[PDB]
Amino acid sequence: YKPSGNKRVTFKDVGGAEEAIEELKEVVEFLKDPSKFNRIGARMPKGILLVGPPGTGKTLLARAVAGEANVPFFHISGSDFVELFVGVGAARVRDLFAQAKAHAPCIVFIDEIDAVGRHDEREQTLNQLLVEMDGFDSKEGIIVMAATNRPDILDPALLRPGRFDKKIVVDPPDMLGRKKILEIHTRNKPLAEDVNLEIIAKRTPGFVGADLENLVNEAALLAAREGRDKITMKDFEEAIDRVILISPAEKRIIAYHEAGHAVVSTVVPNGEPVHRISIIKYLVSRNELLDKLTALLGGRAAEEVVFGDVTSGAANDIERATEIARNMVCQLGMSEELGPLAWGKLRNYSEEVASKIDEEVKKIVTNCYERAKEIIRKYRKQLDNIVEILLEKETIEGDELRRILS
Amino acid sequence: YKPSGNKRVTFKDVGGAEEAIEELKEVVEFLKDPSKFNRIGARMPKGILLVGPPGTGKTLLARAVAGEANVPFFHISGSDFVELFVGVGAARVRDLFAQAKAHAPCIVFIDEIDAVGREQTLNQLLVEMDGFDSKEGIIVMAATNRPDILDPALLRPGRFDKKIVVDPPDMLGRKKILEIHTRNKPLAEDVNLEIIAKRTPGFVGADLENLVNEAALLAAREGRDKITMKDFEEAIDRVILISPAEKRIIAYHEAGHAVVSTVVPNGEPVHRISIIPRGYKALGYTLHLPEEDKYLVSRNELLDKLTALLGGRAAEEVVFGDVTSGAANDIERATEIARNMVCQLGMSEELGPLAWGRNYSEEVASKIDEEVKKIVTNCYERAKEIIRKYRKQLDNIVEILLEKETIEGDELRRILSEEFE
Amino acid sequence: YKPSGNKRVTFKDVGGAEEAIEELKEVVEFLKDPSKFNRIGARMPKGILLVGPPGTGKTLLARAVAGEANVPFFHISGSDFVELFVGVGAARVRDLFAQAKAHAPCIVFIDEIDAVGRDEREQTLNQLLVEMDGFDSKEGIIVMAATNRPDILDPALLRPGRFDKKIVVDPPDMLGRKKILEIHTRNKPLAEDVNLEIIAKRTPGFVGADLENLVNEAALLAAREGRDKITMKDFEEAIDRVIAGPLLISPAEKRIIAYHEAGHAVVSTVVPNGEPVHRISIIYLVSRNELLDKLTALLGGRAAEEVVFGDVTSGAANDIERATEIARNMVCQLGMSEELGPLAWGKLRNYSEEVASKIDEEVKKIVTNCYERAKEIIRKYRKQLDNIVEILLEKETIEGDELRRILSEEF
Amino acid sequence: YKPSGNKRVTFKDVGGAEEAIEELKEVVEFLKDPSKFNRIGARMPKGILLVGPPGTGKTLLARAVAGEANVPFFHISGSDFVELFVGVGAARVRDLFAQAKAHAPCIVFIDEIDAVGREQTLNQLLVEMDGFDSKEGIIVMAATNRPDILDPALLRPGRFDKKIVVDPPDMLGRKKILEIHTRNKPLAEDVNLEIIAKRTPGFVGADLENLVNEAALLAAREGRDKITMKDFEEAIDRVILISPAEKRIIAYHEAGHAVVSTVVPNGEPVHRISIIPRGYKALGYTLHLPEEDKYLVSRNELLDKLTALLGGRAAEEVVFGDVTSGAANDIERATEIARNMVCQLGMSEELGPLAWGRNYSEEVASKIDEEVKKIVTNCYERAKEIIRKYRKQLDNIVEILLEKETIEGDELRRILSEEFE
Ligand SMILES: Nc1ncnc2c1ncn2[C@@H]1O[C@H](COP(=O)(O)OP(=O)(O)O)[C@@H](O)[C@H]1O
Ligand SMILES: Nc1ncnc2c1ncn2[C@@H]1O[C@H](COP(=O)(O)OP(=O)(O)O)[C@@H](O)[C@H]1O
Ligand SMILES: Nc1ncnc2c1ncn2[C@@H]1O[C@H](COP(=O)(O)OP(=O)(O)O)[C@@H](O)[C@H]1O
Ligand SMILES: Nc1ncnc2c1ncn2[C@@H]1O[C@H](COP(=O)(O)OP(=O)(O)O)[C@@H](O)[C@H]1O
Ligand SMILES: [Mg+2]
Ligand SMILES: [Mg+2]
Ligand SMILES: [Mg+2]
Ligand SMILES: [Mg+2]
Ligand SMILES: [Zn+2]
Ligand SMILES: [Zn+2]
Ligand SMILES: [Zn+2]
Ligand SMILES: [Zn+2]
Repeated sequence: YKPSGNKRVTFKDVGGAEEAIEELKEVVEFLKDPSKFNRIGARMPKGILLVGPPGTGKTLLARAVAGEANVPFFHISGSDFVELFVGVGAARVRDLFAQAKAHAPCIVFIDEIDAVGRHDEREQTLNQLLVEMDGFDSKEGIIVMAATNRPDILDPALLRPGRFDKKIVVDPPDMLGRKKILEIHTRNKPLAEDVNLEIIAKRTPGFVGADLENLVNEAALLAAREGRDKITMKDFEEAIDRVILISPAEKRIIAYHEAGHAVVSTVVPNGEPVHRISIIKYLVSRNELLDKLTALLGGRAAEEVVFGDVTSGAANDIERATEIARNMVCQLGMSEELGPLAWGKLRNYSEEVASKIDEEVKKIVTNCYERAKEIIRKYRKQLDNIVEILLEKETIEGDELRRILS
Repeated sequence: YKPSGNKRVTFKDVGGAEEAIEELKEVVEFLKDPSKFNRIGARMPKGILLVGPPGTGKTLLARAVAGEANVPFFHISGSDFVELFVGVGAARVRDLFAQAKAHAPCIVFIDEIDAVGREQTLNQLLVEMDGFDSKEGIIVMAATNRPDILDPALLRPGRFDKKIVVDPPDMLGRKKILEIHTRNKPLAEDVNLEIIAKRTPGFVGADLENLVNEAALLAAREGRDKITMKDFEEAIDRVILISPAEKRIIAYHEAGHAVVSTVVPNGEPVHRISIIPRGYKALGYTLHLPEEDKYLVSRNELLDKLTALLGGRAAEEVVFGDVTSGAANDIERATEIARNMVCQLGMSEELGPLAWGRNYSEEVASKIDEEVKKIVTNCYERAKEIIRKYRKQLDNIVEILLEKETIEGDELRRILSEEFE
Repeated sequence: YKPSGNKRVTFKDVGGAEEAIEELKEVVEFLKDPSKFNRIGARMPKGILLVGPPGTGKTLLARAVAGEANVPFFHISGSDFVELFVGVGAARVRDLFAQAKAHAPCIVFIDEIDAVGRDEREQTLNQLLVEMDGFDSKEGIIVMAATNRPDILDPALLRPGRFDKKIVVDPPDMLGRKKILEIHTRNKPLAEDVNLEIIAKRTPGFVGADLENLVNEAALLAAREGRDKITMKDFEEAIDRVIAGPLLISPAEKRIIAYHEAGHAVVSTVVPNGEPVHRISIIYLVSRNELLDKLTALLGGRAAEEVVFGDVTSGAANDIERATEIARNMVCQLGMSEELGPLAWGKLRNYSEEVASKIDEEVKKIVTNCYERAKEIIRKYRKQLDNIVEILLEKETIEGDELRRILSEEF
Repeated sequence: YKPSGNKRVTFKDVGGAEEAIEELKEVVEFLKDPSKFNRIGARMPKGILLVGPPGTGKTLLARAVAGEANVPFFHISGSDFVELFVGVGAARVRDLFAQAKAHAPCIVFIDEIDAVGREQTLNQLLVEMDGFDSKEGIIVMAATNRPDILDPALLRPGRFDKKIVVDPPDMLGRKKILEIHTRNKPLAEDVNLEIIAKRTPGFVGADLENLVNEAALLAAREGRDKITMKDFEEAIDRVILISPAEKRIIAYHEAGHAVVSTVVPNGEPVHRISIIPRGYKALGYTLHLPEEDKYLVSRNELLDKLTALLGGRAAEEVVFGDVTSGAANDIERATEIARNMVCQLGMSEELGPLAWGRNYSEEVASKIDEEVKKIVTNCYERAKEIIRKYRKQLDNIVEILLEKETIEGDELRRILSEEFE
């Protein structure tokens, strides 16, 4: 167990993970100079858990932190510890941490943690991990980062405060994100001037960083195979087939549905501000609830208006919307005719009341539906622009959207 | 869990399924050394779904694959998870796969997969499926005679994306199965398995294995050392078809599904139709399969799908003037879809974009029924307009069907095209 | 199972929880020296149940009691027991208590008890029951358990001889938030502009966990900019952060809650058979008239809402439930209805839809009448209503000879 | 089952129940040597039913009897049989009595006897009761605060044919109970149990034992060796009555039951009335007791019994103009009897001699409700005619009741006679 002798990486080498980079920048500030936190009692987490599917750059990330703070990086694999003789596992964990302390500040990284953080010698090995986590002085500038695509496997003792109580979700990249990852893995290659990375991004939905690096490589091998000294656009185009889904008709629909939720939310006075759209309170008032119900129905409202047809897409929204309305009527005393009474809780009321409840509930949801439809029809052109962008980029930010709603 | 200690089997021991053996020979080549495929990027399926009626050797083939690759075989049963306490189901799925990997390469078999694939237990299954590395030499196989009941999420790519249909065996296939289960039995000279295969129409492997045992018993009863032909003749009658007027109806029912599906604009492409009593290759079954390609479905798609479902019955009524029990399952499926349109998808006129479900009044209960009946009826009457309008094509397709029994690929498409060009 | 290896704490580390601390003082003295009680046969409970929302310091109090008594503390989580294989749970409980006895006096603390005490879970719990019944209080063992989900507990756990004593741990009001900040600040360098009062006042809804995190987020903001002191701006900004990471009460909402609570207060006072009202805070044989009064008061918060703001909020949902429980009980049990007569309707309903319909009407009529009567009262005493709210928004909690007199000067 | 290993108790340890001790001193004389009674044919009861509210020392007395006769004591709990699987209940009753006889003479105690005496489990109990030989020195004792709920078959002669009522203790009785639970405790000189008894109205034994413990705890908390008077004062407030306008109402309610019962021709003789908060000696409770004398009951008897049940409420309304929750249990009992008349006894006009019970239509459900309401209402209005007609007597009975609190025997009868002669 020694400082990794692999190539230095920084955040300049990670594409499509800005949210995560931002969370890790404070960890980097800390490794470069722990005293700035220590002297005012700013406590950092001892363990950070990176969650995400394979090849999304969980490891890259860990390595970038180390490289950016210019600090050693210990890379361990959790699948190493399975299958060990009796005791050997604990002893390795002990030695790992002993080393980490000799070399602090530093990052200790445990890949595929689920493999050890899960019924025999694993107990021993894991218990030791737990003891060492509890054991080390954060102030020393030690941070253990851990990665998994399988977080529901993990022994909850690992996620307890003082341990791995910071999770950072690392998702598959959107279209811009994939464009950046191509930039990165292309830095050092000879590209022809016809290579359009945006188009390649557009044509690689679902690809993760690991897939894109592969694609670039297949591009390069293709040109090389043919005795050429620049990689061209036809090479990347051909490559994509090599490293290899959802209709474009279906993409359209999803986009309008999502744009729908967003437009209504924005327009409705009490809506929830929209932080992001993607195609991959304590007290609450009557008006608040109606504005939310209405937003909830916008997806469907936008399908009906734009396509005339409706899809199964809004099943969950309808359930949600209905639930709210039933609650307004039976628990929150917010109905016209039924009064400030609690109807139900099962069913402790008559068929006459059962029927009134259904009318009121129907009345509320129908009224909200229509309202959503008016908003969509009223803002059709901007809905269309939003969709126009959303289809291209896959995700769009609120500030942008509110803008387009000029 | 602990791998099967049941006697190893090879394809040597499976008769009447040469088509299926074919497709699985690759899997065996993979299990024996996954490195040859790995090295050049040959990506195998993570899941294979065995479809066919009971006693057709689904379980057998699975084990034949495992024996043929001399790899361990985990047999799990689908009905062993239903009925379990809170969580037990998931943790058993967990354990399953934990074992699978420790013994890779290996085959995990999940019989009666419909039992689990109709919350927690499945969700877990799904996550394991996508969680394991194909390249480690793990292939999960599953069987079902109820493919129509499975959650469409199981058939998504990266899961049970390939499926093999295992049919009841015809006369020649029955003879082979008889020969296999008679290998280590003492036959009289007079015994002619040929005639026995001919005289056992409809029998599957399981039933034939059973007939054979019943023959042995007749011999033993009398204290004899050779099983005679009389013993086989007599046995058939202990275990105990279709008429050339009933053949017709089946023909018209299946043609029906075909014609409506072709004509209706959102219909499911038709790749094969068949009148083999219970082959799961028929279109009648296919129509009952869950959508594996799309996530979204539109109201018109459903109306078209509904109308195809009722095409078999539409045909029977138009052509025969009455109706048979044949369409029970189509009716049940049609009705589920209607209810779902109305109570979950908000696809009804009068009921609005509301989720109903019971949570609601008699007065609503009644509108729902009215609305569901309306949809199915209109769809039924559409199917009949179509049948009548395309009666000649219907007649022509039956004529062939009666003769050929099963129409499959490039040939099926010539005929639908000639007929609807 | 071993005693915890975390830092020993005391009541010097708990803030805003004086009532809970006072009930727990007995326990501390016991654990310091059980003989003192055993000497005169003062029987202590075997189990104390701490009830309250997440992050209010249920775990902290328990630790605080152990720390104050300088006795070992076993920290167990109920969430560990569910999901376990056949038997392993029972055997764990058995080990857990074996150790308890070998380290006694001591505290065994079971967080999230509702996870075990809501096949196999049955056995696991059964085993708990056995051990509880099975240990000698005299030997200085106390089992404490936490939950914010008490209604979900099996009543077997609450039997005498088991978890037969409960302490409720409330969320902190202004002054309590103030103290929690001072505590989590003891050892940190604050700028001279930092006013924890103001920050207290801006963090209604915040529990101890929330505030401690607040302070750490303030520290991280200073540290990130390389500053050697935490400033007011850091706390102010931190609030907005803790929020968007994982409920503050808005000022608009504070307003509504105030009127709601002031409403109950006003109606209760005015109504002849009202329940004396000892405190307001933002955070046998009864007669019909008594019941209509009680009903009227229960609806006062909602009435104050409707009258003052026009709108109504989800905030009266439980009051509505309770009011309805009362009206049904008047109609279906006490024979206090106009038209339904002196009959017991129900006991589970054993009556026609025709009656069920009359009942709903009669229950609706009672509640509606009391609600309107609540509004007549609010409107009639809008002035005093407004004065009570004004004060309440200043202090958040009004109590004692101070609430005593406010109600007098006003009525 | 195995006899109690709990500390032996004597009457020395039971305070405030001298009346009950009296009646049980005979039982003790019997247990110590059943031969003295046997020899001259003195037949003792086979069952004694202890009635009173919880924490009044019912269980205690049972054990006091057993300790005082130095005989074994089997404590069974009624709620231990409900919830048991098919048969388990009976076989446990069997075992119980099998043990009883092997250890005779002895006392079998069955707490919460209502729990079992509201099929198989009771039926078995009944047969054992009558199955065992009194003369073998076996007396079964049972307790309940719910005598009204018991099957009248338990109170039949040869069973629990004698019952003792245990009341909450008045001030003097509370003082004694305090003195007992303080015997082996270290009291400060200033401690005056007198004042404590006076300041604890309504407290039962259980509650007083508890107050005492709470005092000890206050001492221990502060590390003190004597429990002080402040400690008792403070304790009361930790554990925590009737008004002279509420006293009135209770008075009028109980008078009510009395007046209607006397006037109504089939009424249950009235032996005592009482306003002690919850003495089970009140007529209000008595009326709720099951008929132990007769097997048959006639429709008019029930109507009269129903009318007496509503007399308490009739009184409240007539005299006060409104009504209180006081009559909830009377209403519930009245209604059960009405339903029973209509759905089981065939005692309704419109419904005929039919058993309804649910097994029947909404349309019947409705007539039943109409009919039940009719009966109870008519009976209620009869009770009011009576109250109003006998208002003066009602007033007179209250006057006494307010003063004396409990009227018992020869005296009660003088006054009812003077008043209704
Ligand atoms: N976001 C990314 N930006 C740039 N390269 C990436 C990214 N994600 C993955 N890659 C490339 O693919 C390789 C595999 O990524 P890895 O860190 O092993 O992913 P994970 O740890 O999630 O399995 C990385 O070394 C990197 O070169
Ligand atoms: N194709 C076949 N050839 C020979 N024997 C067969 C065949 N199919 C089934 N059998 C016999 O009958 C049994 C079929 O049962 P099973 O394996 O459960 O098939 P399924 O999964 O289709 O129900 C086998 O165990 C085998 O003994
Ligand atoms: N009343 C309080 N005073 C000081 N700190 C508190 C308080 N309540 C919570 N905390 C802080 O937040 C943490 C709360 O966690 P915990 O005690 O687990 O709450 P609970 O058990 O109610 O969920 C404590 O460790 C403490 O640091
Ligand atoms: N009359 C009494 N005198 C002294 N102590 C009593 C008396 N009644 C009850 N107690 C105390 O309180 C407890 C009463 O509980 P229990 O025996 O169950 O009575 P019950 O059967 O009426 O509930 C007794 O165990 C005893 O310690
Ligand atoms: Mg990886
Ligand atoms: Mg089968
Ligand atoms: Mg908690
Ligand atoms: Mg009792
Ligand atoms: Zn949606
Ligand atoms: Zn069909
Ligand atoms: Zn309220
Ligand atoms: Zn009464």
